[PDB]
Amino acid sequence: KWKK
DNA sequence: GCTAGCGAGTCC
DNA sequence: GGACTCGCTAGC
Repeated sequence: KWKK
């Protein structure tokens, strides 16, 4: 997963 | 924690 | 293109  | 699997992202 | 990186899921 690719988020802050 | 180990071993196994999925899919978007990184370095050469 | 390939080995590698990383978040999440799964069985044990």
